[PDB]
Amino acid sequence: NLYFQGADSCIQFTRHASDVLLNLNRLRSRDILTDVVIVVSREQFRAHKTVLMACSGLFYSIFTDQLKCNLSVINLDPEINPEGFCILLDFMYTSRLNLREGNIMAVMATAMYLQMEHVVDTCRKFIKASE
Ligand SMILES: Nc1ncnc(Nc2ccccc2)n1
Repeated sequence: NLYFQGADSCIQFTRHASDVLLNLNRLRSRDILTDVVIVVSREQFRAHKTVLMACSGLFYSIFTDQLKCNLSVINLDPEINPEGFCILLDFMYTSRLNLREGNIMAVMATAMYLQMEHVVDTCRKFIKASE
């Protein structure tokens, strides 16, 4: 699965980016090279800082701060919904957002807190649709 693109007809691999995420998610599943624990409502989630900061303005802020980037444990606001966070973390590693009637408000609040603008805009659009 490859194709050509641009002024220099460079070869692009269609599945490369998704294959990288698949492999990063496999690392996460096996706890390989995870370098941070996120604590949400007394539940712990192991992850890779680079993936978190690639997806979230809040994590980008934290992990580019000279002081804060040395923490191996990051606590979130205790009002954040841990399912909401799990849904968003899974999205970071898969591109798949498991949005449902019963979780959309929690997901949207969590995505606001995490500064995940495209997810927030998507939640808003689904909410507007059901008004
Ligand atoms: N997480 C994960 N799982 C499986 N394989 C890899 N990387 C890899 C292994 C062999 C050849 C090419 C890539 N990463």
